[PDB]
Amino acid sequence: ANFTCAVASGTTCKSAILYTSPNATTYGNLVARFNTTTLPDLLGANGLPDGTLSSAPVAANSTVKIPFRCRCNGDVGQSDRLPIYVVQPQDGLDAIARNVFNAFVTYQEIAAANNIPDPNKINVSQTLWIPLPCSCDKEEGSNVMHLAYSVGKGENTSAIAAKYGVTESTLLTRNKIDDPTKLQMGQILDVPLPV
Ligand SMILES: *[C@@H]1O[C@H](CO)[C@@H](O)[C@H](O)[C@H]1NC(C)=O
Ligand SMILES: *[C@@H]1O[C@H](CO)[C@@H](O)[C@H](O)[C@H]1NC(C)=O
Repeated sequence: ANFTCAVASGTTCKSAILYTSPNATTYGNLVARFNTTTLPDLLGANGLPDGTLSSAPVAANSTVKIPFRCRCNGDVGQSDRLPIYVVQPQDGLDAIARNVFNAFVTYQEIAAANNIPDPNKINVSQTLWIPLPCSCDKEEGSNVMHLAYSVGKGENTSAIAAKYGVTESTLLTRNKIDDPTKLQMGQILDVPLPV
């Protein structure tokens, strides 16, 4: 389930997803859709200056680091009752999960988290808590920021680990990957940033 977290229940820390924006949008809109962080923190997480306007563009298909508060429940780490998603006229949990949130969650996880779904029957304008995966676990005794990462096509665990200043075996043990060569596009990795 989601990302694992083994520290005391109620533990709060800072995590992130590397978000792939389905459409052209702006930092201001992301701040709004997510509501998990303030604008200046979003800008800093993506290495942009103080004077940057909220209208700063994010191109379709490009990535944005989105920070949020993680809460651990004893088993798992989830974004802490945020972000909130309002169901649309022709939305389905699976389409929301996959087409809005990069499949960082499954429709089952969206189901369990909002208690009301036991099957997928939902109403428009209803608010859903989206439990983005996270953790506050340390990495071999050190403090890390956990980043949810969706594997790109043609990527390997070596280059992914290196890009995040992490050891490949760390990436592999943390994500219980027996065989690196089996890495799939769109597989969600828990990357423990040394930071
Ligand atoms: C960019 O995103 C649009 C959807 O908004 C999609 O139709 C197109 O395939 C994407 N292009 C690339 C280069 O991924
Ligand atoms: C991993 O990906 C990078 C970048 O495309 C490539 O240069 C590197 O050689 C790859 N390693 C393997 C094992 O494929």
